[PDB]
Parts: sequence; C-alpha cells; structure tokens
Amino acid sequence: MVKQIESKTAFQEALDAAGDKLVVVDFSATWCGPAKMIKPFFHSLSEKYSNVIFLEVDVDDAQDVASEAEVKATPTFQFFKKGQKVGEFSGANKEKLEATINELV
Amino acid sequence: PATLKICSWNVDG
Repeated sequence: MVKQIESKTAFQEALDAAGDKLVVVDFSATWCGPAKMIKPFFHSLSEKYSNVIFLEVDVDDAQDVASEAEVKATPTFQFFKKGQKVGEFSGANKEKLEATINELV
Repeated sequence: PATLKICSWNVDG
C-alpha cells in the first residue's frame, strides 16, 4: 500500500514495517507542480507491485527525512531494503522506477 | 541552468 512519511521518525518505522520487502522513497516536492505531477506513476504502481512498499516524502513537510539524505534536487527516488539503501537516482523519469524496481525485485 | 524535469532547492520554499 502507499504510506506518507511526515517525519524521519516515521521513516525508520516504515523501513522496519517493510521488512525484507523492497521499499521505494519519493522525495518529490508537493509544492513543485512538475514533481507532484509525476506522482501518478509512483502512486499508481503501488498496486502494480503490491509486493513492494512505496513511500512518499515531502522535502518541505518532511524536510527532516530529506535533510538526512542531503537531497540536492527533486524529484529524487531512493531505494531501501531491510532498512539498507541500495539505489538512488534523480530526474523526472517515471519509467525508470519500473526498471530499478525490477532490478531490486 | 534551470531544468523543468528537476525542481531547484534554491527556491525559498
């Protein structure tokens, strides 16, 4: 399902809830139209890979989570597994999410 | 220097 992380504290809890399941994190800015506009593929895929947990993160309302990763640009997607970061990339490319998920699935 | 595909943090928000 989809989980919105409004704080780094919840980010740690969500990583633990995913367990060994893949975990994608979107740092898109909700205030940025181009970034939020690309969320349908990220959010829509949640049911495409229900065996994968998708997290949505606001660099503005969830800046504590983004500051931890030192995000230098949005939208940025980060992959976590067992609470371990194994991949990250930037650029408004929704299809790229499909390949990276396939890569870490 | 500004790419529509990317949002810059230089933004006050």
